[PDB]
Amino acid sequence: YIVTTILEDPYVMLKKNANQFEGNDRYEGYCVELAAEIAKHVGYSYRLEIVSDGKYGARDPDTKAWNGMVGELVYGRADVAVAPLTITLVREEVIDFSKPFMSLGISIMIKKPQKSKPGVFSFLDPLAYEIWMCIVFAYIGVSVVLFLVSRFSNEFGIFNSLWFSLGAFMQQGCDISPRSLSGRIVGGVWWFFTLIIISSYTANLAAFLTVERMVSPIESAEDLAKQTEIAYGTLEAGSTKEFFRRSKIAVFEKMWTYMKSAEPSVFVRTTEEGMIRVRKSKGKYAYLLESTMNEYIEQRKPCDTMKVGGNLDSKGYGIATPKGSALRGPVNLAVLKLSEQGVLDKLKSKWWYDKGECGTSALSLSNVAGVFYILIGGLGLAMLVALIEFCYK
Amino acid sequence: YIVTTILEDPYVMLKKNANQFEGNDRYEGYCVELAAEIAKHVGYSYRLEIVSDGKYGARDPDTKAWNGMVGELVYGRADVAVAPLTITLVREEVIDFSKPFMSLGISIMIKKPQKSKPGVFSFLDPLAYEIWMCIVFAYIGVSVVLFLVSRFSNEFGIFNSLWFSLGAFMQQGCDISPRSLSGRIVGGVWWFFTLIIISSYTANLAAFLTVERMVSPIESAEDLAKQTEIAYGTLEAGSTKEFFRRSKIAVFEKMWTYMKSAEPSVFVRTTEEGMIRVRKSKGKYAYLLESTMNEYIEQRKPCDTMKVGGNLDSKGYGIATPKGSALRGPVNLAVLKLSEQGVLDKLKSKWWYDKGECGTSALSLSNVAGVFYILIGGLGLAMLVALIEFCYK
Amino acid sequence: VQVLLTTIGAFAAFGLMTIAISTDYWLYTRGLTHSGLWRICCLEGLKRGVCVKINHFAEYLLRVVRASSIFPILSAILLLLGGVCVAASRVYKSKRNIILGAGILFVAAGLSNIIGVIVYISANAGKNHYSYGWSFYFGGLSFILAEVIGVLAVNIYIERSR
Amino acid sequence: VQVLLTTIGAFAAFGLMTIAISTDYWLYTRGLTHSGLWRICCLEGLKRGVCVKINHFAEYLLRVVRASSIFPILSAILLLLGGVCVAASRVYKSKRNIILGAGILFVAAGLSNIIGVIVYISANAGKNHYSYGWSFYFGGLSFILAEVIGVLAVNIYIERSR
Amino acid sequence: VVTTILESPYVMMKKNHEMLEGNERYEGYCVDLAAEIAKHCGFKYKLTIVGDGKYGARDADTKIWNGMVGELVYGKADIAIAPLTITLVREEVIDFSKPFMSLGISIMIKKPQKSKPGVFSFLDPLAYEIWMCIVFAYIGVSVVLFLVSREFGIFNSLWFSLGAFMRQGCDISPRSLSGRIVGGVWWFFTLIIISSYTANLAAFLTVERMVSPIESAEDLSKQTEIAYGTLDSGSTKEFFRRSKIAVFDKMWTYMRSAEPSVFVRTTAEGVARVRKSKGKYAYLLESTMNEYIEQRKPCDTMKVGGNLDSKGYGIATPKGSSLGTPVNLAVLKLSEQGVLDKLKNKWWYDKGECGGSKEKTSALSLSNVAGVFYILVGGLGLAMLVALIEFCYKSR
Amino acid sequence: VVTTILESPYVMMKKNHEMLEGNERYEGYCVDLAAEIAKHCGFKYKLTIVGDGKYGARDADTKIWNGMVGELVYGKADIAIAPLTITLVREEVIDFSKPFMSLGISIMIKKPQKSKPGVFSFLDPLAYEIWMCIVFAYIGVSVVLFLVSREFGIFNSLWFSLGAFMRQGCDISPRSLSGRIVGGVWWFFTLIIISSYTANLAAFLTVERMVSPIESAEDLSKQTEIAYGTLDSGSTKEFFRRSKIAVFDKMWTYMRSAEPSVFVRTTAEGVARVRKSKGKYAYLLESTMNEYIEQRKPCDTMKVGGNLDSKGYGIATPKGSSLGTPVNLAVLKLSEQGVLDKLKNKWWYDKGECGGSKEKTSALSLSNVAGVFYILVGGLGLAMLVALIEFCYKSR
Ligand SMILES: CCCCCCCC/C=C\CCCCCCCC(=O)OC[C@H](O)CO
Ligand SMILES: CCCCCCCC/C=C\CCCCCCCC(=O)OC[C@H](O)CO
Ligand SMILES: NS(=O)(=O)c1cccc2c1c([N+](=O)[O-])cc1[nH]c(=O)c(=O)[nH]c12
Ligand SMILES: NS(=O)(=O)c1cccc2c1c([N+](=O)[O-])cc1[nH]c(=O)c(=O)[nH]c12
Ligand SMILES: NS(=O)(=O)c1cccc2c1c([N+](=O)[O-])cc1[nH]c(=O)c(=O)[nH]c12
Ligand SMILES: NS(=O)(=O)c1cccc2c1c([N+](=O)[O-])cc1[nH]c(=O)c(=O)[nH]c12
Repeated sequence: YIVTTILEDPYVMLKKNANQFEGNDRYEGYCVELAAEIAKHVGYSYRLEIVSDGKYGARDPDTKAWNGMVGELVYGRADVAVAPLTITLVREEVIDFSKPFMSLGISIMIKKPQKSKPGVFSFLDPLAYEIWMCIVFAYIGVSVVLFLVSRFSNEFGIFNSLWFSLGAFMQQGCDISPRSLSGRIVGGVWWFFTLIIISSYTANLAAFLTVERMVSPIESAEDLAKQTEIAYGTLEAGSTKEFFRRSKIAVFEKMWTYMKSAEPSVFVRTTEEGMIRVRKSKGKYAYLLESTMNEYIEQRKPCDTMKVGGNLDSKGYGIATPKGSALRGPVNLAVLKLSEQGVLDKLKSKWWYDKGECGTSALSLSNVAGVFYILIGGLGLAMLVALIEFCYK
Repeated sequence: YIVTTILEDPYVMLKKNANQFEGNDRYEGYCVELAAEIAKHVGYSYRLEIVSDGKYGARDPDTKAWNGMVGELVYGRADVAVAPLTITLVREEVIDFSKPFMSLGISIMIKKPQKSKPGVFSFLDPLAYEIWMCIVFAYIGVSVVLFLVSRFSNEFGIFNSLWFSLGAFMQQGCDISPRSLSGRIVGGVWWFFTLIIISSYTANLAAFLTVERMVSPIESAEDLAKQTEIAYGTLEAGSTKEFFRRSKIAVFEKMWTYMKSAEPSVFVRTTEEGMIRVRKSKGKYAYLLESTMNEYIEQRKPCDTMKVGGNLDSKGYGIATPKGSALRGPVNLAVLKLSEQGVLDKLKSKWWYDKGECGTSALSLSNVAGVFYILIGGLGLAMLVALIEFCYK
Repeated sequence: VQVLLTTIGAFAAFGLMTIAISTDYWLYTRGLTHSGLWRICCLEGLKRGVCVKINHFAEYLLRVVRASSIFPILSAILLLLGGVCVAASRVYKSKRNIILGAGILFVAAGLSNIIGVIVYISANAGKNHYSYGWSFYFGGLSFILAEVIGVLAVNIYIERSR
Repeated sequence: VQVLLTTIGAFAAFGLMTIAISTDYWLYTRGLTHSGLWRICCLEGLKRGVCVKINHFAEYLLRVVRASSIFPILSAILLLLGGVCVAASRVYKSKRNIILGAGILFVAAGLSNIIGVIVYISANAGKNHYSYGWSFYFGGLSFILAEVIGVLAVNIYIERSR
Repeated sequence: VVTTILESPYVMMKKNHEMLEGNERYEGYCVDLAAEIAKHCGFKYKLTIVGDGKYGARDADTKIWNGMVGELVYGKADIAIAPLTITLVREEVIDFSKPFMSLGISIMIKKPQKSKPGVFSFLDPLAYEIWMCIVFAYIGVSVVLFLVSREFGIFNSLWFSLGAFMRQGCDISPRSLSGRIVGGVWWFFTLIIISSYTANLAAFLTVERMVSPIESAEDLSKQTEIAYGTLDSGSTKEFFRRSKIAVFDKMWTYMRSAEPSVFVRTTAEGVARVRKSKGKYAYLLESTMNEYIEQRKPCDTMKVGGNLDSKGYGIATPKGSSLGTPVNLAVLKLSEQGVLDKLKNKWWYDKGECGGSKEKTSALSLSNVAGVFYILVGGLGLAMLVALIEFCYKSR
Repeated sequence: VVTTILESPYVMMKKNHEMLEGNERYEGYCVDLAAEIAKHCGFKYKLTIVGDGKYGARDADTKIWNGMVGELVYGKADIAIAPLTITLVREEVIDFSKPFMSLGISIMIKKPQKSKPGVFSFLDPLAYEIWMCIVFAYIGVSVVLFLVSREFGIFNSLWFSLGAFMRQGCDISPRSLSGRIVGGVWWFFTLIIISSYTANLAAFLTVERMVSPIESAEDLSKQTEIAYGTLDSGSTKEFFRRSKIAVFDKMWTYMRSAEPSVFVRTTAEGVARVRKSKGKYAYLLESTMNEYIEQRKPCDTMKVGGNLDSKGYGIATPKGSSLGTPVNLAVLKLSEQGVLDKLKNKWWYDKGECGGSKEKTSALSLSNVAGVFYILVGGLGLAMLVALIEFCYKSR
């Protein structure tokens, strides 16, 4: 017998060093292992052959000339076919389909949220840089004026008046209080300044954390239906866009209503180039495709994608041989023999995951980590000041 | 000429002391004044007469026996009719309708939110009563233990140790610090207690005000469509429920889908008794009706209702006289003469509003008002303590 | 004179604690259920007087501390030994270490009682609200007195020593 | 000795303030626009050197305080009179009320300068972000020096009086 | 022959009009409305545009009608399905159908957007009533402390209650039992006022509410701040002139004696004047067009309040009307089914520029805190002045 | 003759079944599914219930089939439209159609609800890593202060940095320039830690997140805390026994050697065991029924993770199948149109008990603050003990 199959990703691909390979040892993949299992159970030797056209199977509207995998089966160049091919009412008439082995669905593919490592100084975010600058200038000007009016022809020396101004802002009481009227009035305004700046910082940081925790990612297709910022488009032509046109559903009719009228062309010609458009946007564009292809794209190649949400559409792959075949009997039951015992499930685990190249909500240490560097650096200078004034005396 | 009209609310109602009244002086209302204006412009004397059936106008499906206002017009007992009567395809064939004078629509009627006067002590809401009780007990037990271990065979007397414990909780520094080890260890735990209780109170009050300001009332019909807690129902039978059945709209098809299957009977037989069901629920049930009737119900009778949102359906009242009438000419143009100059608009302002019996988001003074009563009461006792110890010495 | 006033307050605080654990009027829950500490008594319904014991059964450890009123009973034992210690100071006078011992027990009685209140409110809590009965405030009033008896005992110990 | 160090710092602070209001390098906004205080100079595009004056026009009152650099110029007038007052103390010695006057003007220069900074940032603010040029930090550095010159002037006045 | 008129939302010429000749040249609401009428009427429709570019008004000099109204009476046009207002003088010359949609005169303003926080913008959390009550109370507690005492004088007592409210620990402590009842009670006040401030300020920066300055037509009758007018000469301009009720009579007093005159030539000029002024001019026109302008790009205006008058559009037919009877009944049936509401929802709302609201908390700028900085440096300069004259007078 | 079987969501007997005799007696998904099949098939349908109340399995002793499967092979039933799983042994005896819906074995658990905060529940805002870092740092600052100085000893220096973190003003102040660099830097640490605590605690009480303890099937393979099993004997029980992959082989090890045996007689008993246990037992069954039970009253369970195996239901027809060909093609067309998805959305989701989320902030109870009260009274009792032995040893 002869096997008619198509080359696409992990199902069928030519083996490494294909120049030094002859026969069935020239190919490797998922469908390769499936062809080996069924040929033993039914009992016939096979010969693997790639399709001539390179298409799945479609008939021209004028002349009924079937081009692809099903076209080679109609007149009968090969015995049976093992390829990822969906079942349709149009396909069921001309070619006889067997029981489904793997179930597929339409799912969502977005750019994987990168591990947002917090800034080592991400605790000075509430107040802008030009405010932090003017607090330092004010602190100097307040102490100098206090120093002047305190001692005039007094405990508030140039060293002591500088120590009083820090203790007031840090909210750590005081050692000595201004005694005169001129010293009291400048002390009262510095107390009024401190109380507002501190209370404004706490209230803004409270608002910053409250907003950040009450955000939800694009989970279900309902979340896509009520969003305009994050765009979503399908292939230019296929079974995906054709389903969307005659979609008599809840809010998927409104989904296609938005898809038709867009500023740029949301519909992408190439599927692989369509995956690049999601990478380029970086959390601005989403791409809808089959679940089986979506899961494999996350594993192989650099990791910047993931599957999200449940399956939307219901479609299944199958094994096809033209109607009036005596090969339907033993093959259809063999497919059920593989599934129930668990041959397909072990094999699907191997080529996707085993042959793959990928894989508490309290305040973290990293958010506060910055203020510990300020604590150590201060004690570093403290030791040096003790080192200098010991050598002097 | 003879006028055929129906009695319903401010359109037509019998005058006060109707026993001592003869002719057109026996009735008073809106349509009474409309009948007076048109009779002068066209030029004929009239005689007002109430309908026999007491219905608006409906034909039986078996025998075409029209019962109500339109039934009296078909065979011709009266010349013309001035009553609040909607226009339909069924009504347009048998009776000739004039140009509309007043436009109506279906609107929403809910229980009026009562002026929520804040509690005079609505600032002790964040913490429950049994917590405020145990802070007082702890305050006593802390001072007594501090008093004991401080002086033992010392500035911390029974009066001074009681003053230290208050100053720590109020966060107002300290006069004298514990000198011994036994006095320090009990002082450290009371400092750790204070810092958590205060910070928990501020954070809970922050959450209480944040939630209270981000709440939206039931404004549009879209808000009704996505709510289950607040129920909404119409009349048992009429033009309102009949419109809902063959409603090919956005989310009003889903609105009737919920209306059909309810736990209790959402559809009320009586309209006036239906208004009582909204009062009894108190912000749990809504009643849909005509906008004209809804606005009048807010004005007359005790005020516990209001109109909210825009009009949904499009319907207009008219003035009807049977087809093949020569009275259509001067009346139809007179209706347009009243509307354009502004006779209807002045008259509608009188009977609804003129003859009616109804009618910054910072922290308020009332929310803090309670803590001022604590301030004055304390100074009241302060004067009495000075009064007692002056008479003693 | 003031030492004789201490004995009266010691027996008073001892009484109010004993009445508290005796009477079954600590809480109300909905018809009307006048429950105390050891026995839940029902009123206004089918059985009007027919009462029965409580069926109680980190979370496991607090349950047994409520089931056995270990703290409030200890408070009374500390308190009645306190009043006994004051009577032991009356006869065989001039020891200079008698009322001191009593003073610690009265302070310890309140510090034992204050736990018993916190444990009871923690156990009760898991819409009609619960209300605290008269016999609960008897336990609250006894804490205040025992604390006042405690500080009085310290003043006498200071006077004799100086 | 230390009084001679005061004169050098007075002229230094006087210089840095004069360079600041002279050079047009206070802000950058987007190609590249090296704007100062009085003249907005453009670079990298069509006109490379062709500059023109600023077209500026409660909210009305702050606009005229920015349009006329009233505070930073006043700071310099206070500062240069300060250094002059120290030179007036050198000749005709033993007055005991000379450097005191200068010390107040240096403190007033900084307290005038600190307003001029706040007004400038308030006027600028109403997506590419603005960056502060080198000639802005010249105004920032001049405030620190004048404050240090001010406190030095007080120490000399205390020394002669005592 | 079907006579129509070129409008913004009703009759629009489609892109590539030279490529598609016939009824494919135009697309809109009024095109589909004609097809619904001819579904129950045996008539052949041809999309013919009126050459004059006018609705219809009899001139004062000639006393002859023009446009779609002129073509009807003189006998050229067969049927007229266009946005045409049904008035008194039109009914005398041509017969009209029943209204298919209702409209009125409404108010439009520029979107409220976000305000710039000037100076003393940090006193927003609390009411102006509370701030003054804290000032009076602080004097009361200070004065009572002195009288209770009789060291604490008038000056020393005021300082204690200032340092108490700022929540800094000094060395001043009332030693009297009476004074410690005053101190502890004044402390509990301080603890609640500070905690209440911080909580209310956090709520402002979590969710921001942009509320409209005007609500109703009676609102801008009292406010009298923002300019309001209509077209130089039109339907809404003639309505304002002849008014019976006092509220619009007071409005026409403003509209007539305006400095300068608030009137524009075109309706397109009126929309442009509102957006450019930025909360300074408010335009008054039909509620139909106003709702379409709000949905169209780039979205910077919205409808406010209810309608003032109640008018409607209909289908016009020449005098006699031999074919005007059946099409009048057909529209009334399609009004009941909900086809008019379905078609209006397609062109107004469905085909629009602006429809998800995502809010992000931004860092605080210096401009909104600027208020407290002026108070600090202002207080510093005052302290130098008092210290100098205290020494100057003591010297003499 | 159309043979079906009595299920929960598929074939339901309508209320007042005595009043309505015929096809009005029943209502559900499987009733409307038969009407969709007979829309393209020339056959007369009569709602006939199988008397056995069994799906179909050949007995070990008799070697004869029963129920709907038994009626098909022996020649009594014509067509079978019912939830029937398509297995190997069924295909040998009767022909099956193409799958109309897909299903698998999934995990269900009781709703997560809200937890009771016990003791030390106030340390939730900050991580356990930060708390211990503050303890170590406070010793470091206290020790450095002593070494910098050389009054300040070891005991006196430790007290200063404790009183500094609690933010109370004492009479202890470092007089050395070196010590004032230590003091001021330790102060800035205190200010940020206190302000960061208050902010994070406010976020917890604004919006509450109830997160599931288990996510996947590999999650409850490692957790090994909550009990999980299936029916005593069924389809899912037979799947667990014969497994190739290690993850379910380790699960069957738990399922077999369970103490006690976690197996129930009926599927209705399994649901009751999950709700009563309250996060102690997890039940495994078909994803179809699981989704229906979640939508039904009073809503206390939900679906978690993906499906383990992939099975499907079909339409069964006797051996030979002379009328089984066209109805197989008809279902495939109705699958494409989206009638199966429309009908499943009507009975599962549309007709349900629980569908608006309105949150209201409640007052804090004593139980959640209880932690700090035990620390207070515990510390008080310890202070009395140290003071007594300090006097007792000094006496001798
Ligand atoms: C009252 C006296 C206390 C005043 C103490 C002032 C605190 C020190 C400020 C910045 C450190 C310099 C940080 C430089 C390191 C670069 C990374 C960084 O932190 O950037 C800053 C930016 O604002 C965020 O990203
Ligand atoms: C540290 C020492 C300071 C402790 C000071 C404790 C504050 C006083 C508490 C309640 C006043 C009594 C109020 C009684 C008036 C009835 C209305 C009311 O306020 O109700 C309370 C309820 O918790 C809300 O509604
Ligand atoms: N490569 S793809 O992006 O995923 C993909 C895109 C578009 C159509 C596909 C298809 C795949 N497939 O999974 O290889 C299989 C398949 N089978 C059919 O029978 C059919 O009609 N269309 C397709
Ligand atoms: N009283 S009501 O609650 O508002 C009311 C309820 C139900 C039907 C009404 C109706 C009123 N109406 O305004 O008096 C007028 C009216 N006119 C018609 O022609 C018709 O068919 N039905 C009605
Ligand atoms: N464009 S407009 O600003 O809204 C407008 C302004 C002024 C008059 C209008 C008018 C419109 N309209 O809606 O196109 C229709 C219309 N129809 C009539 O019959 C008539 O007399 N006057 C008008
Ligand atoms: N009720 S159940 O819990 O889900 C359930 C449990 C166990 C076996 C089932 C079954 C259902 N089912 O969905 O009604 C259908 C079905 N059909 C078959 O053909 C078969 O062999 N076994 C079953």
